[PDB]
Amino acid sequence: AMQKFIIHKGIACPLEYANIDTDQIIPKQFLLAVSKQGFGKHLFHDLRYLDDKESVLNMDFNLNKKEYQNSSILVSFENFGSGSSREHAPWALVDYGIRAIIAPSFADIFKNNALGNGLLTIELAKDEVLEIVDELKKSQDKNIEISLLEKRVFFKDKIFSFDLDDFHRICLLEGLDNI
Repeated sequence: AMQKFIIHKGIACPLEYANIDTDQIIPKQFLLAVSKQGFGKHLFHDLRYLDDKESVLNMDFNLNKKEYQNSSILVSFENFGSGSSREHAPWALVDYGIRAIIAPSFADIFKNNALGNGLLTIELAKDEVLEIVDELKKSQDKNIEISLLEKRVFFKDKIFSFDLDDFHRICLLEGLDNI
């Protein structure tokens, strides 16, 4: 299920963990083959909730903080999406409202699934990721802007460039369901 991505500006949230795996993204108890409600409530479950009924927030998890309300971009460390195929991992992220993830690298399988689901995966050099995180945390304004046309990320006055296979890119630009 694809959604168009051309230009997006929104609240970015840094998650300073490496190797965020498919179970951290969405645990196995929620991997319903068919649901009506989406999976966003289960995103980052084990990091996000202190209880077992998804009702008590872990306030040490950045996505729970007021400064990160309405996050639509994530900034994480390497090997994001580690694990075997889990189509639900991109689904939980998109259903929560995440449109793009910036990291130094992505697990190959998750990357392709995410791109298939209109979730833009932006690979930056680790130095550039480290710099983003530092500034994002420090800043009152959490907005990052991303142009998939220019293949650039705009944060404050700094500009980063990124790559993406032309086929994946044109699918995201035209919202074509063909991955």
